Amino acid sequence: SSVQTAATSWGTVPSIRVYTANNGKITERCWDGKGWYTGAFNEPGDNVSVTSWLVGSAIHIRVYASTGTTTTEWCWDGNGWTKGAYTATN
Ligand SMILES: OC[C@@]1(O)OC[C@@H](O)[C@@H](O)[C@@H]1O
Ligand SMILES: OC[C@@]1(O)OC[C@@H](O)[C@@H](O)[C@@H]1O
Repeated sequence: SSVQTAATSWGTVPSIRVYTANNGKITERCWDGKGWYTGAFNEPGDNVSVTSWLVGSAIHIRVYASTGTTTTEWCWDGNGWTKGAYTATN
């Protein structure tokens, strides 16, 4: 019933991203040190997890969005959210 969240952060400022699954939709709130704002991520799902890593100064984010038994990976690599190659054990 309650919304479900996932969070990641990078750097020392820091940057933070919080993903919320609410009524089948996952949205994103962002912090880079100057206030919270709404990010570009919008994808369907009831459950969400996230991980991220830096390559130098560039952030890479992977969001795992689940509905039923299907998990979709979404990828941020600097230029829009793209569907990743992740598949389950099937
Ligand atoms: O600067 C904000 C932004 O580009 O940061 C990287 C990702 O979190 C995006 O969804 C988000 O819109
Ligand atoms: O560049 C995207 C990608 O190759 O990044 C590593 C993994 O997240 C993969 O599933 C994904 O397709």
